[PDB]
Amino acid sequence: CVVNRNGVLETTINHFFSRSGLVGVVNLTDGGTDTTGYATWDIDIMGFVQLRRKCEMFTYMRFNAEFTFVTTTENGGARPYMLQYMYVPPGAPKPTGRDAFQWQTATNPSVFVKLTDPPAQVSVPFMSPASAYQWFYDGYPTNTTYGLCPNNMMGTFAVRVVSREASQLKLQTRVYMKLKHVRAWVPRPIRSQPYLLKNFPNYDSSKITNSARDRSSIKQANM
Amino acid sequence: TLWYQTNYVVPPETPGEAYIIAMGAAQDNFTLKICKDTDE
Amino acid sequence: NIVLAYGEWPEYCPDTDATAKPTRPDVSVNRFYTLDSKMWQENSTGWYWKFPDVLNKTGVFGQNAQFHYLYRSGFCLHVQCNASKFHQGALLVAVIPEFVIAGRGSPHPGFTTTFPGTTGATFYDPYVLDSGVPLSQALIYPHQWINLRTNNCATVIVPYINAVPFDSAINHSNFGLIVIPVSPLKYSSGATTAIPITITIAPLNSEFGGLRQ
Amino acid sequence: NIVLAYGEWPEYCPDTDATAKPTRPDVSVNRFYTLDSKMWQENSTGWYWKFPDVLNKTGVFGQNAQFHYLYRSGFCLHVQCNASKFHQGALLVAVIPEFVIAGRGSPHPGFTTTFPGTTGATFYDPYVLDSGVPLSQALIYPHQWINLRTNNCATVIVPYINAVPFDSAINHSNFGLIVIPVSPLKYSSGATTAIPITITIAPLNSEFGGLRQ
Amino acid sequence: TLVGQICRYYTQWSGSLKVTFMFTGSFMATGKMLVAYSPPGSAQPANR
Repeated sequence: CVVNRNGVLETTINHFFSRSGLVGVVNLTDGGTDTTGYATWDIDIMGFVQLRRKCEMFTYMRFNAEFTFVTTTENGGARPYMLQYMYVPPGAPKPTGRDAFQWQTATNPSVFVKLTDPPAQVSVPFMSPASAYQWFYDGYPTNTTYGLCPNNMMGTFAVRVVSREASQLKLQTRVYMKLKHVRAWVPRPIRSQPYLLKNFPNYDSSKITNSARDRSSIKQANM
Repeated sequence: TLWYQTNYVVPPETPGEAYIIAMGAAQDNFTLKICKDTDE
Repeated sequence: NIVLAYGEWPEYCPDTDATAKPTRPDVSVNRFYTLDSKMWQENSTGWYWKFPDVLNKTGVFGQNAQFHYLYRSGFCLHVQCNASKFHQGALLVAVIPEFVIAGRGSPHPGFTTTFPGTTGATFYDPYVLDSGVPLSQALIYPHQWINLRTNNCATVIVPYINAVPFDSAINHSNFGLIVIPVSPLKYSSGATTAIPITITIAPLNSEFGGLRQ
Repeated sequence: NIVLAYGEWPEYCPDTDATAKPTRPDVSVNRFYTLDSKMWQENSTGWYWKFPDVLNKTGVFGQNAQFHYLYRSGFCLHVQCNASKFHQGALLVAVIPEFVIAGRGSPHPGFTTTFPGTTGATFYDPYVLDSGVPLSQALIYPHQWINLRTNNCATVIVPYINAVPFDSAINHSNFGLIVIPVSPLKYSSGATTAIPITITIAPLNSEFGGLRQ
Repeated sequence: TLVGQICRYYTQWSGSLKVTFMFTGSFMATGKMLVAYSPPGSAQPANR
């Protein structure tokens, strides 16, 4: 039915990673003494198996990232409370409490945006000591030490409500990551086996799932 | 020396033993000095 | 004839910092290193060799890559099997950069499983390349078929592929050389059961920086 | 391709005395004389043919060399064996000038042992060439190997080598053609046991002087 | 050999040599060999 050719602008390596999707959800639950009042989130893209399967088609990747924080309350009614979205660069210590001294360090760039405002958007550059992110490392950093590369660290965010005397909110931050200026160098086949762990390629060899669904005989094309 | 790198591969109905014969001579810069009778 | 990995003809490092300096060794290290011949049978299941792990503790390259903490080199790989006109089968000879052995059973692999040495280890599940990644799509890598009714040799020339222009030759292994029989070996009764597979490695443009002891 | 004995391309006699005179026969005598085919087996041990004894009493050359008391000629020798690709072995085809059969047992050899005729005799001890002289050094002579996995034919072109430019073709035999299997013949069960070895002789520049009867 | 019998005369000798191998198997057979020469200071190798 289709006679013409489609567009080649939509198959490129920058449009395949273009749109921003959900990458992580954290919860604060401020209020009282037994509750913490803060919530950190290590930046990683291998959290959800839909972005993990797309980025493990390649070995070396180089990109920027811009973030957007959609915070609501537990029900939805947002009264104006001032928040703080900090950023701990790799090599700096994470906060230990809602009133610790890591919140006032001037080298951690924080963002002060209320609940009633549009969501706080900010951009993070290429933060690796190498010249490309590696998602497959065949070596040791010197059992559980094989295949770990510390050149993929990007940072945390540590959401916190700015107040004095323990407001009783229960918030929920949703983080949306957009990949910009994407460059991918060497390709590799897409994974067929289901995932077992988050940082390792383990695949549960006791049941090898097949890459093609079965049919009756080899001589019938109807499947 | 003379080492086996890969084992001796034959098709069916072909004998499995063979032989190598070794040869040897001197090059152009080979010279000789003071004469002497041989020891048979 | 030859397969050229990503169309590069590997070269030396251009104008990098922290080197004025690294030694460029002569043909004392760039000779032909012939490893052992692996016997391919009916129930055989594949092999893999890690680079430059197969040339550590071996000759001049072993005495240089163990006493230097920078390393950059490209290789020339020559896999050849000697079969008659009465045997049949096919081999897939590919070069996988950053080839990570997974680990099986729902459990991380040992040291000799991922760094096998000169005697390269054998696959347990060649259908998923022991990494959950199918052999059906493993022709992305620079590959060459060894079909026993057409050819016997396969030559792949691999450059240096890494995000850092100098690493250590002991901790990090850049790529792996798989040889997997896709079609099994069959022969009539009376022929030679095992067919050898010999591999010759010649380093092209090796560099070493910073000497120890 | 061809082995040329001592690099000569044999010619006629230059300006000798007592010939003004000798007849130079045409291609009626310079045709291709094909002798019998000798069957080479597992326990075979070699053969030798004396020249020009093998072409006495045979054709036009027999009627000329028996009725002339001077003789000078050079030959072209073509030894060829017909084997399949399942047989194996090697032959040493050499040309020995003034090849003297010794005699064994601490006892002179007979007439048919040293002058065998067209059916050339077989060796008793090929390791010492039946003359106390080892086969290990018998590659001084103009030789060519017939290895059954490489070639089948061997061509040697021999000039006239003698201290006198004219002798009798009946009493004196100038050289001998040995064919000795250095490596024995082996074959799997079912193949042809005996492999023939055929020899073709073409005289080049024959001369005869002085006619009888 | 010929080079080794004319030097049971001639007390001293010095020069280069060569050693030629040839194989006498069937045309169908296939294999490999390694031909290694050690210098005169060292013994023969114990491994390939």
